[PDB]
Amino acid sequence: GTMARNDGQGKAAATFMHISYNNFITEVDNLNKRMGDLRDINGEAGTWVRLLNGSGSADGGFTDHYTLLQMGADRKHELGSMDLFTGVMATYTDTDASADLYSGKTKSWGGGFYASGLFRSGAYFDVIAKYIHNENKYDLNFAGAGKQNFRSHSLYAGAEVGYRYHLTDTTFVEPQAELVWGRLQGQNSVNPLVGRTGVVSGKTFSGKDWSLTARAGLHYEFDLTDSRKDSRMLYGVGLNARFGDNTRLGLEVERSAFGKYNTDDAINANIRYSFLE
Repeated sequence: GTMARNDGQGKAAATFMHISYNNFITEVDNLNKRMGDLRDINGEAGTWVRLLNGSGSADGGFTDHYTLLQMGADRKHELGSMDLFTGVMATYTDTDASADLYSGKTKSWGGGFYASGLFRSGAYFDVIAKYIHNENKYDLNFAGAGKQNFRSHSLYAGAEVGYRYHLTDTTFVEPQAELVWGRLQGQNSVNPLVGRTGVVSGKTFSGKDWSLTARAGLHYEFDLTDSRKDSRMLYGVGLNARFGDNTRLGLEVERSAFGKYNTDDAINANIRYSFLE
């Protein structure tokens, strides 16, 4: 009757929202994860592919897993002591999520543009704007709600800056700060905001025509459903490899602790081909 339906309605609105916010959070990236190392590339154009597979968990019995496949193309402009990459990208995501109240799958596509600036000083920025469309198909385990299909979408803007400080010829530390903001609308209009501050340190090995950089990162991250507060420490290890002049590979694994929502495991990989005209 009315009381059960109102309770149901409340649970459905909370669920729609959790899933919508989850779809946004899942897309939050950073320069190294998407693009790998962009320093000192001898090539005026590039193509890249990035894959991410990972799992998160939170309260309410929440657990999810996602796969992200992204590809992009850019041009490099050398302008004084700045290398500027301007590019475009397409994205796809498949996510499986469940909690005490629901179980289901979201399939998404999106795309956007980015500009990444790498300075001879060691400074860098990365700015991105993208669109993400989500198709959600979920069982609601409550109020005879059954199977529910609904769509959401969002606008995403991100700005990250950072600065590489060499300690020696082959080691560095790189503090970083990022802020991501969005407008999320689904069948709610909320404006999430996620921020991160952190440090990566690195050790580079090399031979005559290859290099391999081992990386360790530790970051503070906070996230707001509406610009409902959560925060966590992220811990990552990675490598970035160069083979000759044209091919790079990046790999990063990550986990978080202390969040209400955590990343329990995630492996990110990307390959970049860079080429002279």
